[PDB]
Amino acid sequence: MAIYEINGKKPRIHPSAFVDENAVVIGDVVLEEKTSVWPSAVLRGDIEQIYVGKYSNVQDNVSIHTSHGYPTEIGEYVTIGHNAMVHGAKVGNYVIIGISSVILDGAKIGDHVIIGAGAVVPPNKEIPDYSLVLGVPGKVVRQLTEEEIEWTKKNAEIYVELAEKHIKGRKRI
Amino acid sequence: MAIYEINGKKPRIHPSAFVDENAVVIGDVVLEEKTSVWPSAVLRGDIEQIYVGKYSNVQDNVSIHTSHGYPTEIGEYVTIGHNAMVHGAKVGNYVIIGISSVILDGAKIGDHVIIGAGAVVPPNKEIPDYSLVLGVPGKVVRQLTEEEIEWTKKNAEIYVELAEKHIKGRKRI
Amino acid sequence: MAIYEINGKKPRIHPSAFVDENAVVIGDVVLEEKTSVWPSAVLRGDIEQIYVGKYSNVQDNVSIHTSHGYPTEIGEYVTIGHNAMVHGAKVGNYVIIGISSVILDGAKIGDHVIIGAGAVVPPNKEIPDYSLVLGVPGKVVRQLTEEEIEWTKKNAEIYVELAEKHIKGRKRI
Ligand SMILES: [Ca+2]
Ligand SMILES: [Zn+2]
Ligand SMILES: [Zn+2]
Ligand SMILES: [Zn+2]
Repeated sequence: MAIYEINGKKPRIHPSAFVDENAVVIGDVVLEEKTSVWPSAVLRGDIEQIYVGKYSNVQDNVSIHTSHGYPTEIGEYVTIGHNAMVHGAKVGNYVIIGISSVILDGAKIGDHVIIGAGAVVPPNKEIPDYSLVLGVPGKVVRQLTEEEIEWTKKNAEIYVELAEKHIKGRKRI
Repeated sequence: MAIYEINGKKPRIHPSAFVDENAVVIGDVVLEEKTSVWPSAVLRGDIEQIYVGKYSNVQDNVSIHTSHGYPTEIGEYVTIGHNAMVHGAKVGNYVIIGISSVILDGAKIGDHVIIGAGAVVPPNKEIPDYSLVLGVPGKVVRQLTEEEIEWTKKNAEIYVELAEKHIKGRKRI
Repeated sequence: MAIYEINGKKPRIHPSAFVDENAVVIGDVVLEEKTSVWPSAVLRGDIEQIYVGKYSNVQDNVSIHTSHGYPTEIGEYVTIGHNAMVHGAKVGNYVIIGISSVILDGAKIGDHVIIGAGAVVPPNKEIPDYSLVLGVPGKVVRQLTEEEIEWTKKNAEIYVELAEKHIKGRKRI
């Protein structure tokens, strides 16, 4: 992909990870196995680290950043929806970050959680496992259903396949 | 522009269409006559197709995508505002997709419609012709005025001219 | 960076300004001293001018544009948050444009002002100095505190340092 290293920090990207050449990864950024960074996404690891767990995907026009003392940590089987923005937050496993939504500094998102599209999780907000978050400021509206809890993973699995699909069949023309 | 083809699918772009080299078009994507894809926009046609009708424009940092069974179809004289995101939705003719707004899967937008900036049209939401949509979840608040109905087209026409302006006078330095 | 000139108009960029090669600057755009345009940001100066004052930063996946008669003017010590969008608005000094927020045409933002993340300042909206704006449509909710008024500047100063950090230690790999 389009990768840079800043000063001492250099990105650590597992070989099976997919990173679109139109995406931008800078500095201290960790990308685990079968992860994916899509077209025009930006992972700027120029102060605290940006860690992305396995089977996790960062969609298009998404931006990920941090603040002094607030690094961004993403768990496994996590989806970061198109045009979303995560700034110095901690996200657990099996989580869907809605499209064009915003997760702010100090935020702690639990596992098996869905954040609604366009939602804004306030700074230092703690979201319990199995929660559906909506609104601005975003808030827990109810617990996930079995079908949504199943989706919290399938969506990530779908992207693992997509990533592989681009690694092998993508071709510039 | 920055165009890729994935597996069997290759983008079909009318000669008069404008596609910024900083934009990204992937796979099964159709771009009709005098259409325009602007800087940093992303049209990822890696599962269902992304179809864009005539005199339609996809502005900067915009992302367009789909889901299995939910392809994205854009009509004519349609504006997709800066930083907006359209995912597997059907949009009619003469429509203004507001800036940083979101249109979700299964959504059916009628003709001569304006979607407010930052608005979020829920999944499978059907928006009647001549409607002004606002909020999150977005909802019809009132019918378009004659002046807005005139704007639903002029805005697209303005971009057709802009596109031509870049095709002829744009120059990298 | 990735800079283009359109027709007669060519970007005027102070030597100390930082412009990521993944960012896009087009046409009539002015970037003052120690300013910064970050990864994937877009400053399209293809109708009215886009002016950016000193110590100001335009973060990732941000889009800045204008409309006929409505040029975009950004003051000094101004932060334009990740994924935000400014369209033909006038912004004063010491202002924080929240993440994924939207500032529309005709808007007049005063000095020492903070716009909440995901907020949408309506067209022609005038925001008084020292205000905290929230919601959609965005509105003044209360006046800034001394700590926030101090932050209105520190945040910009932090980026001036960051910019310098990339200019000297950034390296593609
Ligand atoms: Ca972008
Ligand atoms: Zn930041
Ligand atoms: Zn998607
Ligand atoms: Zn525009």
